[PDB]
Amino acid sequence: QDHQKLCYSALILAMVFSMGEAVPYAHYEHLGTPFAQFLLNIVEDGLPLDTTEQLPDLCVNLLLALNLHLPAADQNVIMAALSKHANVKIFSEKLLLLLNRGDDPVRIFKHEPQPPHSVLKFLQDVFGSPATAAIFYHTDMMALIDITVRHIADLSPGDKLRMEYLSLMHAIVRTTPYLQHRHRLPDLQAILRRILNEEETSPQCQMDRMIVREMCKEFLVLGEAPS
Amino acid sequence: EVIFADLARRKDDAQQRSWALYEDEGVIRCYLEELLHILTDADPEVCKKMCKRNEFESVLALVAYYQMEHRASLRLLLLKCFGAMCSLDAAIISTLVSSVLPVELARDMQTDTQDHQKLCYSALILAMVFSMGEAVPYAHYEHLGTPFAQFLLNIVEDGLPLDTTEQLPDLCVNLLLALNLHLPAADQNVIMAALSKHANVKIFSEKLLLLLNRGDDPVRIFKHEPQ
Amino acid sequence: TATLRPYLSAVRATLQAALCLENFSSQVVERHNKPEVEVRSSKELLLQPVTISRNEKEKVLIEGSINSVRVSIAVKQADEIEKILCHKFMRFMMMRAENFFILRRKPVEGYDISFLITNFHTEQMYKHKLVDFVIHFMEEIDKEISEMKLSVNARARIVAEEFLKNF
Amino acid sequence: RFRKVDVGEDEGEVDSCLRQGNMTAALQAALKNPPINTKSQAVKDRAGSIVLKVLISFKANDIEKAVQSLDKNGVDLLMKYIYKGFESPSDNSSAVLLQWHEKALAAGGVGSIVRVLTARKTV
Amino acid sequence: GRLPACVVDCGTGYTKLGYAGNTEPQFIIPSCIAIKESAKVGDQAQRRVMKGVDDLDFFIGDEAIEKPTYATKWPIRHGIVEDWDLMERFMEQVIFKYLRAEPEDHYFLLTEPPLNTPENREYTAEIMFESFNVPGLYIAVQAVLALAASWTSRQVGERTLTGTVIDSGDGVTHVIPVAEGYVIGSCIKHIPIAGRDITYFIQQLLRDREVGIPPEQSLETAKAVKERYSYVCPDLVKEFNKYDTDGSKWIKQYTGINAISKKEFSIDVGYERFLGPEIFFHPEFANPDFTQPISEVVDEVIQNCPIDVRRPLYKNIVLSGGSTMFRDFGRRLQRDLKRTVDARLKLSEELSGGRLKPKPIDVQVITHHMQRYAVWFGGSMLASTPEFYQVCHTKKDYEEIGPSICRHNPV
Amino acid sequence: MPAYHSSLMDPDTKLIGNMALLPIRSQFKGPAPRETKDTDIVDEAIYYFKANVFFKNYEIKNEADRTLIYITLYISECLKKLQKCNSKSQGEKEMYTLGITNFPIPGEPGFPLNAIYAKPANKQEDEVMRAYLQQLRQETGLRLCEKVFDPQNDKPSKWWTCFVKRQFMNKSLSGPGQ
Amino acid sequence: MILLEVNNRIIEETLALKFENAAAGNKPEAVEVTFADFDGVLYHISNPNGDKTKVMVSISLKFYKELQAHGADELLKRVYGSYLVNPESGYNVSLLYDLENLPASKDSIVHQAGMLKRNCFASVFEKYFQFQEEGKEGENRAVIHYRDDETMYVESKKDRVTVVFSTVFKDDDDVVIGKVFMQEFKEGRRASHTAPQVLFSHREPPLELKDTDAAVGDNIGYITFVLFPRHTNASARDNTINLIHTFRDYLHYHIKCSKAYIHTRMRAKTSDFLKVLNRAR
Amino acid sequence: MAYHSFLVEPISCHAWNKDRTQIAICPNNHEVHIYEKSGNKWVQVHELKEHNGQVTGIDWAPDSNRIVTCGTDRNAYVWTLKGRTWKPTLVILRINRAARCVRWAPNEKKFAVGSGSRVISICYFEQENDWWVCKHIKKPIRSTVLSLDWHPNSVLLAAGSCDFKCRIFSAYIKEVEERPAPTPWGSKMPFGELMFESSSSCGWVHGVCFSANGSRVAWVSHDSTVCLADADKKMAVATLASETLPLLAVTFITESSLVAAGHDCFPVLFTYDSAAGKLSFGGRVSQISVLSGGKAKCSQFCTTGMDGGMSIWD
Ligand SMILES: Nc1ncnc2c1ncn2[C@@H]1O[C@H](COP(=O)(O)OP(=O)(O)O)[C@@H](O)[C@H]1O
Repeated sequence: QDHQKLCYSALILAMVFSMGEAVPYAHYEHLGTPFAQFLLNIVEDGLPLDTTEQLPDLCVNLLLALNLHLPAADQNVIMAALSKHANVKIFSEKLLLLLNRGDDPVRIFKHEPQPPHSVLKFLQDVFGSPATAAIFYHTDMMALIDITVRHIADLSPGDKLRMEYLSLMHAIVRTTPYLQHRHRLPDLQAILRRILNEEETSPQCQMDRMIVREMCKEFLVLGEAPS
Repeated sequence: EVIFADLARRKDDAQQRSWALYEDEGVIRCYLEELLHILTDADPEVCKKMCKRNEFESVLALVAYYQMEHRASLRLLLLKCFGAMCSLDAAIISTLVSSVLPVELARDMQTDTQDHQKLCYSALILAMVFSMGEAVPYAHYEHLGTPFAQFLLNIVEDGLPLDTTEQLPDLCVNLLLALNLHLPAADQNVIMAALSKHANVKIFSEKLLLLLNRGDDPVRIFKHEPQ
Repeated sequence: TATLRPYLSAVRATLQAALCLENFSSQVVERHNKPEVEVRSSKELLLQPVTISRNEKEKVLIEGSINSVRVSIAVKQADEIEKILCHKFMRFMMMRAENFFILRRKPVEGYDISFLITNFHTEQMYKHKLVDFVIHFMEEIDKEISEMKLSVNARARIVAEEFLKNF
Repeated sequence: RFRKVDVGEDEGEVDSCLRQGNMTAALQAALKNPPINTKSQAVKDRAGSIVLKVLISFKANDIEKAVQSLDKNGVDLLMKYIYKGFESPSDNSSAVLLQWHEKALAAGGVGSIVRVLTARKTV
Repeated sequence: GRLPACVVDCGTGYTKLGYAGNTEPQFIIPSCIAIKESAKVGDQAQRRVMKGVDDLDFFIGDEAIEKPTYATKWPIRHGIVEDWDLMERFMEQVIFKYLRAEPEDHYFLLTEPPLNTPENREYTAEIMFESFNVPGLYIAVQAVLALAASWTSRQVGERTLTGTVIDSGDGVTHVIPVAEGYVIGSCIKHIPIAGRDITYFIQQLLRDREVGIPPEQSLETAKAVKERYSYVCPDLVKEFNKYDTDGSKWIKQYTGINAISKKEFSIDVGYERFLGPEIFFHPEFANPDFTQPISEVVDEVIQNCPIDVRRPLYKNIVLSGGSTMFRDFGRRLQRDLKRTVDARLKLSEELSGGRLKPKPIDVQVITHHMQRYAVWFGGSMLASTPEFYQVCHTKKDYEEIGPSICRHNPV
Repeated sequence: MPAYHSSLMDPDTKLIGNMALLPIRSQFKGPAPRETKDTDIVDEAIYYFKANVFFKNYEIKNEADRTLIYITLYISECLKKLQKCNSKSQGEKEMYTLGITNFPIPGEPGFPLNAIYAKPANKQEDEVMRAYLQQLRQETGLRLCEKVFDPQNDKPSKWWTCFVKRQFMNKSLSGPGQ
Repeated sequence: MILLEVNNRIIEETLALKFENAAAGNKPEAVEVTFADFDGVLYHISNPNGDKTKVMVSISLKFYKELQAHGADELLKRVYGSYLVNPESGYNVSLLYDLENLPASKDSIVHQAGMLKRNCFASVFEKYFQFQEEGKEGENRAVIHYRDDETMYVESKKDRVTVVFSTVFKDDDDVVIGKVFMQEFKEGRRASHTAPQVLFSHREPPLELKDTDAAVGDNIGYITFVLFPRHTNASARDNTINLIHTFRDYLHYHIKCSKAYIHTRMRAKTSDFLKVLNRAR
Repeated sequence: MAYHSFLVEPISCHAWNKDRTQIAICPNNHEVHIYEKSGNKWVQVHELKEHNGQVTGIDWAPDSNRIVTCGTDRNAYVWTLKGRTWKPTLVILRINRAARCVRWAPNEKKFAVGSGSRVISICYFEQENDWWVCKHIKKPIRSTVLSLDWHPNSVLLAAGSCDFKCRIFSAYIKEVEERPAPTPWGSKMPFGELMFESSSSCGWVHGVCFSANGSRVAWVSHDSTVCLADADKKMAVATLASETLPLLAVTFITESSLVAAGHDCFPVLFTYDSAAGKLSFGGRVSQISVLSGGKAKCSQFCTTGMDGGMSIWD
C-alpha cells in the first residue's frame, strides 16, 4: 500500500545483490520461490497504485539481480517460479527489449570486480531445462534467435561477451525444438564457419572456438556445408 | 532575458492557448522553475532591473499568462514566482496590486476549494500584495468585497475537511487583516459588512486577541521602507 | 559475416578522405553554384566511385566530387516484415530532410538511404560530427528495426486477447 | 514544342609463388602488371580476380608483413585493388578485404585512399 | 448494389461526414481528438510514448469535448493539418466508427483549403491510399463546391455559372473569382481572419472587462456570445456612443452554468457585440500585419480579373461558411463595395468630359441556407455524378506513380 | 487602416514645434484662444477614444494629429488614476493634481516619440507650449471626470475603466524611461 | 475502439431524434437518407409514399437469397413483429414505424432497429447452434457470400459449430501484418483458457473444407473458429453471434490501425536521430 | 601560433599591405574588408562593396598601393585610394564564367585573372578610356584555372588547372613592356606560348609557386602530392606523395624550401636539394603568403582558411 516504499525496496534489493555474492541459506525462506512468484505478478499486471507504471521495470531489474548469484538452472528458485506461473506474457517481452539493446541494468555501480552480464546469465538459466524453455511465445523466440544470431556476428574477437551469446545459442539449440524449425540456420552456419576459422589467438578467442566445437559436435547440422 | 522573452512568446500564441495541439507543460515548467531560482539565488538588483525593464512588461505579461493558464501545476509555480518578485520591490507590489492578479486569485479561491496547496499559496500571495496598503481599482471590490469576506470568515470559523495543517485559518486571518489595511472611512467598509452579517463569529474573535497580546503584525512580512 | 568494427572503420577512413570539399562555381551555366555529384554535367570534376561492403547485402557507396559527396548505404532486410518496417522508417526520416541538412529526399536506386554533403555543410557544420552521424546511423539502424518488430508482435498479441476474452 | 528540344550538347607466376608458398613475393608478383593503360574491360576483371586470389589465400596473421614489404607505389596499387574487391561481394572475401584495408591504411594513410578517389584512369 | 461514395470535409472547426446523394451530412462533429493524459506523469521529459493499444483509447467529436480524464487536442490550424499523428487517428474513427464504410470499396471525396501546401497533399493522399486502402480519392477545391451548392439550390433562370465566392470557415477566409466555371486562380486573395480570431478577440475582450468567467469556460462563453448576441455594425465610433448613451437597451445579460460547481454565473455583453465581427472590416484589430478590409480585398480581386468578367462577378458574390452568418454581414459588404465601384466609374466620366455616362454596376451579395454545410452539400452532389468516378485518382495510379500525383492544385 | 484623424485644422491656427495650438473651450488659464463651437479637439479625442485605441497603425496627416494623439495618450493615463477613485469628488480633486505634473515635452528624454516630435529651440516656444499642453491636460482630465463616473453611485464605470489596459499603439505618455 | 460496435449510428441517431420529436409532438419533418454499412449493406430510411408521419428502414443485403434458406425470416418476424412491413422495392427487408403509435419504450425499439444487419445474419448461427445443442450431425453446410469474393462456411458437428471465414488481403503489407495477428490468435488460448480455437490456413483451404471450390492464392486466407457448447448454448449464443459476424472487419480494422501505430513510433525514432545530428551544428 | 578569428565563415582570400600594417580579406560575402593593426588588436578601416557576387581573389600591389579584386560575378575592379576612400576602376575582363584567382605582376604594370571560362585574362591599363583591358591565354587550357604565380621577370606566368596539369605561359604584353631577357625555361616568349607541361594526370592542381630566382616551380595537387620542376636540371620534376589529406596552397620560402598547407589545417615544410632532385617532407589552409623576407629568405608567413581566421608563423 506504499508505492514509494515498494519502489525503494525493490531498488535497494537490486542494488544490494548487484555484486552477486552468495547469501545465508536462511534468506531463501523468504527470497525463495513465493517472492519470485510475487515479483512475476507485479510485472504481469501491476498494482492500482502504480500510476507511474514504474514497478514492472524495477521488478524486472530485481529478478535479474536475484538470479545473478545462483549457480545452476535445475535448483534455481527463480526458474521454478517461471515454470509454475500461469502465463508469462509481459516478462517475456520486456526481457527481449533489454537483450536487443544488450545493456545490463544490474550494473548500477562502478565497482570493479564486476559480475557476469546479468541478462545473458538469466537467459542461459531460463533455457537450461525444457520446462522453462516454454516461457516464450513462438514469435518471441523467433525474435530471440534473430537478435542473438545478430549479436554473435557483430562482436569483435576477444570480447568477453561473444562467448556468452555463443553459450546462449548452445542453450537454445540444445533445449528448444530448434532443429525442427531451423529459423535462421543458414545465417548461423555462415557465422559459425567464420568463428571456427578465426585465426586470432587470445585466450577468449580460443574459448569461443572451443564452444563452437562443443556445439557442432553435439549437433552435426551446425558446421555442415551451405545450401 | 531568455526566460521573460520565451514566456511572452508563449503567452501571445493565441492558437496554442485556446486550441491546444503541441505538448508544452514540460518546457513551461522548466522555464518557470528556472525563473524561480534566479529570482532567489541571484543578485536582487539585477532581478529588479529585469522586472522593471519597460514599465514592468516582464511582470504584467507573466500576470496575464496566469489569468489565461489553467493547468493547476503551472499555476502553482507562477504563484511562487509572484511571491519572490513581490519580495524584491514595492514598485513591483504596487504593479501586481493594480493589475488583474488579485481578482483572479479571489475568484479562483471561491470556486476551486479542492486544491489545498494552491489555496494556501493563493491566500499567501494575495496577502503579500495587499501588505503595502495600496489603493485598488474600484472594479476589484466587485469580487474582493463582502462576498469574498464572508467566504474567508466561513473558512476561519468552520475550516475545510481537506485542511489537515490548519494553515488556512491562520492565512485567512492574515488575508482579512491585509485587505482591511487599505480601506478608508469606517461604516461602508466591505469587510465590516461581512462581520456584521456573519452568523456568530467567534473563533476569529479569540484568534485576533492572541495577536494583540503579543503585539506583532503578521502583515509586515517585507522590509519595504514606507511602513 | 565480417564483424562490424572493421567495416565501420574502413568506411570512416574512406569518408574522411572524401569530405575534402571545396567551393566551385560551375562551368556550364553563367554563374550557377551546384553540387557536381548531382548535376554531373562536367566529368573532370567527379571522383572515382568507391564501395565498402561487409557481406553481399550491406554496402556503402561513396561518390565524390570537387564540391560535394554523396553517401548511399544499404541495410540487411533479413525478414519479410523488416522490409516493410525499414521502408517506413526511411520514409519518415526522409520526409524530414530539411532538418537533416545532409539528407536526400529520395534514395539512390538500390540503396535504402542516401546522404548528400555539400562544401557548405563542411563549412557550417562540424565536419567530423557529420561522419559520426553517418556512423551512428549505421550502428543503430538494425537495433531500431529489431525494436519495431518486437513492438508490433506485442500489439498483435494484446489485440488478439481483447477479442477472444469476450466469448 | 521549343522547351523540350534537346540542344547545345602473370598468373602462371602468381600461382607458382603461391604453390611454392612464397606468399610475400606472390603479392609482389600480382602487383607487377597494372592494366591501367588497357582499353579492354575483361583484362581489368581478370587482373582483379588474380590479385584477389592472393589476398584471400594469404594467412591473416601474415598480412602485416605482406603490406610492409610493398613500396608506396605498391601500397597505392593494393588499395586500388582492395576497393575493387568490395564491388564483388562473396561470403569470405569481404571479411579479409576489410582486414587488408586496415593494414594498407596503417601503411598508406588517408592520403593513399585519396589517390584511389582521384585516379583518373580507372583500374 | 453500387455503394455511394464518402464525402469528408475536414474543417478547422467542424468536420462534416456522410455519403454521396444525401441532402445533408450525416454527422457534424468538432474536429478535435481526446487522448489519455495520464502519460504526462512520465512525459515531463519528452513527448508521450505509446505502447500496446493505448493509442486506440481516444475519442473524437462530441464524445471528446468534455471528457473528464482526456486532454482535447485540435489537430487542424489555418485549415492545414498541423499534426499528422493525431489526424491519422482522427480518420480511423471517422471511417470505422461513424460512417462504418469499409474503405476498400468506397471512393472518397476529401476537401482541401486553397492555401494547402503541396507537401500536405502528398501526406493526405498517402494516408488515404496507403494507411487506409481507398480505391479512389479526389481532393476537391472547397470554393467551387460552395458555388455549385448555390447554383444547384438557387432559383432556375438565375443559375449563373460565374461568381465571386467568399468562404470564411473557422480558420482562414478565401476570396475566389470564378468565371464560366473556371477558377481564376492567379487572382485569389486570402484574408487571415476567421471564426477563431473573432472568438479570441471576444475572449480577450471579456477577460479585460468581465473577470469572473472561469478559464475553462472562457472559450465556451466567447463562442456562445459570438453566435447568439453579435452582429455586424453600421459605423463603429457611432456605435460606441449609442452603447454609452442607451446602455439599458444595448447591454445584454448572458447567464452561464459553471462546469464544476454547477453554480450559475452571469455577465454583461457589450462592445464585443459589434467588436468581434468588425475585425473583418478592420483586420488590424485581431491581426498585427493585415490591414485591408474585406470590402477592399473583394474589389481588388474582381478588378484583377479579365475585363469582360468583372461585371458578372459583382452580380453574384456568394457568401459561404459559418463565419459569414453574422446578422447584417452581407448588407454592409455590399454598401462598402457599392461606394467603391460607383466612385471608380464617376472618375472615368470626368476623365472623359461627360461625353458618355457608363452603365452602373449592380453589386449584389447573396446568401443561402446551406451555409453551415454548403461545401459538403456541393460535394455530395458532385460525388453522385458518373463523371466523379472518371475524375478520381484510381488506386492503380498511386501504384504507377507515388504520392506525386497529388502535387498539383488549381493554381 | 484609417484611425480617426483631427478635423479642425483651420489655416488660421498657429503651430509650435509640430503641434497645432487649436482653441479650447475651457475655463482653465492658457495661451490658446477660447473655442466657441460645440466640438473641440479635446472632445474629438474623447469622442474617438474608445474606437481609436483599437487601431494599430496611425499615419500623421499634420500637426493637429500630433496634437490630438497626445490627448489620447493622456486619456489612457488619467483612466489609471480615476479607476481607483471611490467617488467623483475624489476623482475631480485627484485629476486636477495629475495634470499639473511636469510631463516631458518633445525631445526631452523619456518622451515616447522622439523620432516624430522635434524639440522647441527657444524660450518663447518652450514656455508657451508647456503653458498650452498644461491647459490641455487640465481640461482633458476634467471632461473624463464628468462622464466616467456613473451618476447613480459614482462608480467609475466598467465600460470606461475596461480601456485602462489598452494603451494607444503601446505608447505611454508616462514614458518608457522610468 | 478496440472492438467494432454492432449498432449503426445513423439509424440509432435519426430514429432517436424522430421519436423524440414524436414525444414532443412538435412536427413530422421529412426524412430521406441512404447510407452503407460493412459487408456491402446499403440501408435506406424514407417516408413511405410521402407520409411524413410514417418512417421506413430498409436493409439491402446482396446475399439475402441463400440466407433466408437458413431462416432469416421467421427470426425477423419474431423480433420485430408488427414493424416488419413488406419489403420496399429493390430491398429485401423493410421496417416501418409511425410517430402516432410508437410505444413509450422508445429506447428498446430504436436499439433493436439499429441491430437490423445483425438480426439478418443471426439466423444461420442460431439454427446451426440449435442443431449442435440437439445432436443432429448429417445436415448440409451453410455457405454465405458475405462479400463477393469472400465467403463464410458455418458447419455443425456433434461437438462443435465451426465458422470458417475465407478472406482476402489486398496489399502485401496486409498479408505480412495479417499473418502476424493470426499467429497471435493461434496461441491466444494461452492467455484465455476458455476462448475458441482459432486456426489459420493461409493460401490453402483447410483440409476439411477441401470439398468445395474454395480459392487458392497469395492474397487468400482461411480463419476457422471453433465454438463449443460453452458458446453455442442458449445463454451465450447471443453474445457469440455478436462477436463472430464482426470478426472479419475486426481483423482488417486492426491491420489499418497497426500501420498507423508504426507511423507514430517511426516519427519518434526519427526525432531522436535528428537530436544527434543537431550536435553537429 | 599567433591567431585571430576575424570571422567564423571562410576567409575566401587575403592580401597584405606594403609594410603589413593592413590586411584585406573577404568575410565570405561580396564585400572586401581592410583591417589595420591597431596595436595588438585589429580594427576594420574600409569596406570595398562594389561587387555583385562573391569575391574569389584579392591582391594588393605593394609599390603602387592598389587593390585588385575578382569574383564569381565575372567582374574585376582595381581599387585606388582616392584621398581617403577606395574607388574602383572597371576591368573589361570579357569572361563568360566565374573568375577564380588574381595576381599582380611583380612590376605592377599588369595582372592576370584565372577563370572558369578556360582562359587566363592578362590585364593592363588603357589610359585613354580610364579602364583596364584584357588579352586571353587560351589554347591548351582545357578546364578552369585554379591558381597563378608570376616569374620575377613579370613575363612568365605559371598556372594550375582542373585538367590536372601545371603549365608555364609567356604573358609578354608588347604594348606596355620591353622584351624580356632569355631564361632557362626558354628564349622564345611571345604572348601565350606554352613553355612547360606537367607530367601529372590524376589530381587537380590547387597551388603553384615560383622560386625567387624564377628557376623553379612547385605545385600541390589533390593527390596529396607535392612536385617541383627545376629549370636547371632542364625541367626534371621531383615528386613526393604523402599520407595525409590534400594540400591546397604552397609557397617557396627559400630557393631550397617550401611551406604548404591543406585540409589537415596545419602548415607543412617541404625541403628540396638540387643534387638528387628530390623533395623531402621536413614536416611539422586555404592560402599562404610571406609577410617578411620574401620568397628568397622568408622570416614570417601567414595562413587563412575555411575554418576561419588568420594565423602568423615564423
Ligand atoms: N450563427 C452564427 N453566427 C456566427 N458564427 C457562427 C454561427 N454559427 C456558427 N458560427 C461559426 O462558424 C465558424 C466556422 O464553422 P464552419 O463553417 O463549420 O467552419 P469550417 O467549415 O471551416 O470548419 C465556427 O467558428 C462557428 O462558431
